[PDB]
Amino acid sequence: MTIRVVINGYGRIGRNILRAHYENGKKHDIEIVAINDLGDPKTNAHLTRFDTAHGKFPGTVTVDGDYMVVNGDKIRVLANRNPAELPWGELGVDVVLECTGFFTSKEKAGAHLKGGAKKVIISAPGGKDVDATIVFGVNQNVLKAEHTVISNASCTTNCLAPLVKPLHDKLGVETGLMTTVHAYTNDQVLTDVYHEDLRRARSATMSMIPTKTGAAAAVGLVLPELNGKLDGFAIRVPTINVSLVDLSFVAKRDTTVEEVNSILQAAAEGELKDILTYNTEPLVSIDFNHNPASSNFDATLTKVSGKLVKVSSWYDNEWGFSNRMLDTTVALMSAK
Amino acid sequence: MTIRVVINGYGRIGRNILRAHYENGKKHDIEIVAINDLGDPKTNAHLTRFDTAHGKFPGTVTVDGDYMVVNGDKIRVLANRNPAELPWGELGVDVVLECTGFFTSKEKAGAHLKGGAKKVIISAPGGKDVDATIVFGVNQNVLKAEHTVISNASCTTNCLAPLVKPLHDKLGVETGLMTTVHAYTNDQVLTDVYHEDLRRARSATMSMIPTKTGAAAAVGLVLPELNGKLDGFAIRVPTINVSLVDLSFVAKRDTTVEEVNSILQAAAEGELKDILTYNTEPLVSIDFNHNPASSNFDATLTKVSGKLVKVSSWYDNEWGFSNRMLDTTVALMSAK
Amino acid sequence: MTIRVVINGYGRIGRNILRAHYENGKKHDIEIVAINDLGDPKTNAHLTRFDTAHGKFPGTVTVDGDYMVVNGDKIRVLANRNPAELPWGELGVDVVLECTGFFTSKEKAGAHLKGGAKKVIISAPGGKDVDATIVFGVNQNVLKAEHTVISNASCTTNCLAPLVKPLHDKLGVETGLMTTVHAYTNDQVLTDVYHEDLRRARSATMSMIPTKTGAAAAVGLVLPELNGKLDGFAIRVPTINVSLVDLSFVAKRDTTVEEVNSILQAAAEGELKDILTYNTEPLVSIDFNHNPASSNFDATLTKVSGKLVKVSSWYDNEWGFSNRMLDTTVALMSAK
Amino acid sequence: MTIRVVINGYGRIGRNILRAHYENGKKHDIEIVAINDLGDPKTNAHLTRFDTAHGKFPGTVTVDGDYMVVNGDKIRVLANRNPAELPWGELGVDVVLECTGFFTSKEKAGAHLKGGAKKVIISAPGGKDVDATIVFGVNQNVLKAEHTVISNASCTTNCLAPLVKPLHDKLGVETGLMTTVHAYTNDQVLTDVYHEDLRRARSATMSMIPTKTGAAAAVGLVLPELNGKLDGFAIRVPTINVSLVDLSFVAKRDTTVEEVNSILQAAAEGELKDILTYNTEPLVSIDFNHNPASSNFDATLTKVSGKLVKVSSWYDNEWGFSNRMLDTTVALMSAK
Ligand SMILES: NC(=O)c1ccc[n+]([C@@H]2O[C@H](COP(=O)([O-])OP(=O)(O)OC[C@H]3O[C@@H](n4cnc5c(N)ncnc54)[C@H](O)[C@@H]3O)[C@@H](O)[C@H]2O)c1
Ligand SMILES: NC(=O)c1ccc[n+]([C@@H]2O[C@H](COP(=O)([O-])OP(=O)(O)OC[C@H]3O[C@@H](n4cnc5c(N)ncnc54)[C@H](O)[C@@H]3O)[C@@H](O)[C@H]2O)c1
Ligand SMILES: NC(=O)c1ccc[n+]([C@@H]2O[C@H](COP(=O)([O-])OP(=O)(O)OC[C@H]3O[C@@H](n4cnc5c(N)ncnc54)[C@H](O)[C@@H]3O)[C@@H](O)[C@H]2O)c1
Ligand SMILES: NC(=O)c1ccc[n+]([C@@H]2O[C@H](COP(=O)([O-])OP(=O)(O)OC[C@H]3O[C@@H](n4cnc5c(N)ncnc54)[C@H](O)[C@@H]3O)[C@@H](O)[C@H]2O)c1
Ligand SMILES: [Mg+2]
Ligand SMILES: [Mg+2]
Ligand SMILES: [Mg+2]
Repeated sequence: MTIRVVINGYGRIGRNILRAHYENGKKHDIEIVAINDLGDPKTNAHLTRFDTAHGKFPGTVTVDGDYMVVNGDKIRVLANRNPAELPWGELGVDVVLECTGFFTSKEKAGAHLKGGAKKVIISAPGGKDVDATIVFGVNQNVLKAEHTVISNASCTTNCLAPLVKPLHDKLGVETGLMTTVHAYTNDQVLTDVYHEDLRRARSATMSMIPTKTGAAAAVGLVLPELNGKLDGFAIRVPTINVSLVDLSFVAKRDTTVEEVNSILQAAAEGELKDILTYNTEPLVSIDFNHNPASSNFDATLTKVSGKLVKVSSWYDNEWGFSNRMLDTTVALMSAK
Repeated sequence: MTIRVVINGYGRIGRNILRAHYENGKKHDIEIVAINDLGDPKTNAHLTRFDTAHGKFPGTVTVDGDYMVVNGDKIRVLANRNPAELPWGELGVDVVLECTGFFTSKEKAGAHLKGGAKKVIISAPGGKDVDATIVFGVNQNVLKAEHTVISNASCTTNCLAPLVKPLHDKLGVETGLMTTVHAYTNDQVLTDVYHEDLRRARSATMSMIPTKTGAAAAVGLVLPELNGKLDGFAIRVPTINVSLVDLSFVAKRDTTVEEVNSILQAAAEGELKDILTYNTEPLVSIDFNHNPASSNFDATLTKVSGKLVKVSSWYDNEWGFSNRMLDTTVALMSAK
Repeated sequence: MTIRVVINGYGRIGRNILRAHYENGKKHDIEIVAINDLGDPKTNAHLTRFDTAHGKFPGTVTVDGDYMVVNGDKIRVLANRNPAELPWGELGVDVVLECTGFFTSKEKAGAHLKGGAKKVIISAPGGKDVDATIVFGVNQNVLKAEHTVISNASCTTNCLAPLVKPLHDKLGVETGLMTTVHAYTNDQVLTDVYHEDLRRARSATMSMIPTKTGAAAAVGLVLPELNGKLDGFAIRVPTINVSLVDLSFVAKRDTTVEEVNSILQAAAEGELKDILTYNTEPLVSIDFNHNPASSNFDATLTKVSGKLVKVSSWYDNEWGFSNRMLDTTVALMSAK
Repeated sequence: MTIRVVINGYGRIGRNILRAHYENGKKHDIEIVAINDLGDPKTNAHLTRFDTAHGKFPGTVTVDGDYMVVNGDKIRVLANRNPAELPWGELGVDVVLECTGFFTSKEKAGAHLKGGAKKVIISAPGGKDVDATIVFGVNQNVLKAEHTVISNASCTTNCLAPLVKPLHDKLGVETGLMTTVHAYTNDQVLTDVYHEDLRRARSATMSMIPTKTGAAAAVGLVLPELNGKLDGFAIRVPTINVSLVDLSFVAKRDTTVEEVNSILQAAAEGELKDILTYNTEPLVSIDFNHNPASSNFDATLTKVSGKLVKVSSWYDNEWGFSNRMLDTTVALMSAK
């Protein structure tokens, strides 16, 4: 039975989820029945057709009344800031993909359930009250049919976890510290102006901006063996998309650059295929734009000094995450 | 008699109004008694001390309870989104500088008057209901004591009007069309996302973005003789500050590059001194950052072909406009 | 009769000429037999495969000894700064596409002829000695079989000329002044450093930079009727690709916005089809990236005030020009 | 006896050396007697007066014939690409500050000595044949009167060495790996074009670009205790100036975040004062623009997990290094 999905927050993640669904041929047994944002149908259709970071949408998009028509599929357009008022029950919604950035707790995201939706996937780290936190390819097996509000973790955690898992299995990680150099996002500002975070109040276009992230510690939620073993922070830089994870960790035994790279190569070819990739070419961040993988390990950058290991992975923070959202949706509805 | 002033919206314009006041030694007989924004005093103080576009504030800023202290002057900090609830009558406010971007009509901005303020200057084009629209140096003479809500026009209009006035008097403008190449502002977005304007919905950092502006037609409000003679549009480009007006017009008689430049040079040395400047050096936009003039005519760019004339003027859209706000405040309170 | 072509200077224009040739299915009866630059085959192949502005090359590129193999075609790679030493005669070169920026006169470009090449097309405005200057779609009819060194004009002139030609025929242009807001190019600098042009010595990333261009006057070379009637300058802004022509002109008779737009729509559908395009959608510069047209007229921006008319056209300064180089190559070898 | 200095290569470093000398009141007993570049005196004077990254020069610059006059000091302007032809003997030059980026070995930089100069300081890592490599504040004691060609190391090594030295002394470093997120430099490119380094061949403005750096290994040259213990690489990001060192190392014993910060605070107040600074404010990269320190340690970013420690230091890669060049100049001439 096809899963009926709606996207609440038709932004970078929300739109790129819809785009990923259509660009991959609707591989997932999913039908997008509705989207909700602040704009009218003309605005949502226009932003779907033309994108700066990802170019023009391959398919056709037209407007017909209250509907945005994508490759012949009529998708109802809503503009209501309050989730509890959205007509999810009447549309028979199975899963709400919550991508506004404003309802990341189970209490807040549960407003969709009052509206009549069966389940909700938060497109960000959730509050402590969420039923599960999922990095697809790593721990989707923990999902249960009773789960109703889950988190798909962060783009950073979806890159770090598939990177660290094979290294912990074969070498073991005693402890690790991570820095992610990350593209700016729409929570930042063009020129200095009010923000809750004093550093994010500074022009994203002009500076390297340190900001806190829980992505490294959050790997403990998806891989419990690494709980308490990873910490880190982010440096936001003036790029529109694509980010880099830079993980330094102390391994349990001595290792080499060649062994470390071999471990990740085997993982990319086997268990973690299409989630983790292995790259040996002299590439830059833009070359991974529109790459759907969660973690693009760059073997060219690996450094080893005794037990200290530095591994680096590129990730399209919009495209990889958005494709994983569709994967997690199918897993949640299939979970027993 | 010192004018008691408050800033509603302590953003790019609001903060640089306060900065300009203190950097020039409080030359204007003005005391900034309070500011209002969304943040706490610590946030407003930090953004005052450090700015990307304009560097570090020369003076001292400290926090004391609900007050921000700038060079020993205690300034009350407020955070209330509703202007009618602000305690302007209790603070004895003479003039409210409205810089939020949300109350640009006389009806909406009049909420300050109910709160107890005597007068309001909107830092943007006002609605048709405003008492006056002022480009200081051009038409402040129209101000009256009965005026309570006025507009200081736009940054673009404050640049275009002093440029076009001297040319009209000596050569005459049959008609004119204008393009302003303009730095991005906080109304724009970092990566494509909802906006009321479909072009402003596109990444400011990556594209030249056409947007409508009323600055050219608005020159008719300040100079009725030019009403109906100027039109134009804007192109937003990826710069953090400083913009350029590019005016092409048909003069009433044939002229030359040398005559055009001489007319504006004379205006800069006399009637329009310090509002309009005359530049002959081979400079770029960043060289006009922190220039307080409304219109920096660049003589090196002048082109003339018979009756057609192209003149260009640089303007710091934040710094020049913010200084003009202080000028218009004194003029408004002196009006008889 | 397949034309044997070589690219001297495998830079932005040189590489995108080859990309354009393979992406359109080698529609032109052209075979690129060799390229010349400063690097080894590994470097030229890598830059062919991955590009920031235009993304991944759709085809396959490999290296085999001194050859770069593109979709099965073996292309000799040379690294010699002196054209007279290049092996054009042994390769049977019909046309050298001169894209280094260093041999822009007939005397300098003639070094290729000494090397054994029959003809040379300079990818930029030529010196006074060049045999012809060509904007394809406008004046390729002037080419003659005895011509040996020609110029393909500038990107700007290839945008302006197809725009102004239909307007002169239907309305007449008395005179006009133009401003082109233009992406930075590799002759500019990242942070202030020596340059012959003192304004181009300033950071391209941080400022709007006025620079002289002969593109407007050069329209007289391709449309002699307009000789002496057009002048202008450029403003380089921080975008990596895609530029805008903004032409203000006095028409010979009064007109309207609707009539101006109709004239250009008819031309785009007829005589100038695929060279000039007609756009009515609310787009920004990035949306014309990888558009092969020479001039993408934006009807949404048209302004008319009496006789003064402002028309604006977008152009991909790399992609449109590079596609026109292929057209002009065929036209040159077909000339009788 | 005042040290007579000349600058060979009046670029980012060369010009900022002169600006640092004059802005700090010519504290050093140094007189800049001449500069050498590719341009004429008017071009060099203009670039001295106006800078994008560092704003306008506080002093006065005029041109008089072949001389540039800075705050009343006559400085000879030369334009000769071969050091052996420069008239250093006739000018009585004590020290040549070699800042072109083209003569970084002792053999190449020795051409200045044949030109008649007594000594040469390379403004970059030197070849292995250089007499010494100096991080001022760390190992200037090794300088000798017989030294004639030395290296002032790299901006990165001058930031890393003062950061790591106090931590090694009090805690001990078993091993360490470094990442420096670094502003782009004029060696990189605006849009993809030939470069010896295939990643630096990619647009600096659009991507995060991994590049090799010897800064980590080079700390072994200035502190033999650390030879072989540090390795790393750099990531160039789209910022015009200011960089960040991110050092992860395994300490010999367990420690805490507070202890690490205390060691560096004591070092900043004592042995390494004015070389190393201690910051506790929530700042971003631009806030350290024009900071003369070699290493601006940011205590807010420190992370510690047992023996694994991650410390971060900001450095203005132009301004800090340029000021250190003046320090090293005096130390070299004072050496016995
Ligand atoms: N962009 C990334 O790199 C990235 C990666 C992983 C996760 N995320 C997470 O995804 C979420 C969305 O981030 P984004 O970058 O897509 O943000 P965005 O600002 O691009 O998009 C948010 C969208 O939601 C709309 N919106 C806001 N409030 C709304 C409301 N009350 N009701 C309906 N629509 C509303 C906005 O108009 C906008 O279209 C956040 O939780 C973010 O942390 C982002
Ligand atoms: N920036 C320019 O170049 C420029 C030039 C001329 C005029 N203006 C005009 O000035 C106004 C301000 O623009 P800006 O560039 O400073 O924008 P901004 O976003 O930098 O500043 C807006 C400020 O108002 C605050 N704010 C928002 N809603 C508020 C509310 N209800 N109550 C109190 N504070 C509130 C925000 O937190 C922010 O500090 C706009 O009307 C704009 O068009 C701007
Ligand atoms: N980029 C544009 O927008 C554009 C548009 C139209 C025309 N043009 C013209 O095309 C020409 C090249 O511009 P570009 O943007 O491609 O510049 P570029 O700097 O990207 O490319 C120049 C290439 O030539 C190589 N080169 C330099 N000297 C050489 C020599 N002696 N022998 C062989 N190769 C050499 C360089 O390594 C580089 O690959 C110029 O005349 C320019 O004005 C550029
Ligand atoms: N800019 C930095 O952040 C930085 C920091 C530390 C070290 N460095 C090093 O300093 C050196 C200079 O780098 P930069 O960033 O100032 O480079 P740059 O490209 O800004 O400046 C180089 C200057 O040298 C001139 N020049 C070139 N060839 C010349 C010649 N033959 N004779 C005279 N002048 C010549 C150029 O015109 C230009 O003015 C390099 O070795 C670089 O690695 C740079
Ligand atoms: Mg009240
Ligand atoms: Mg030969
Ligand atoms: Mg000599």
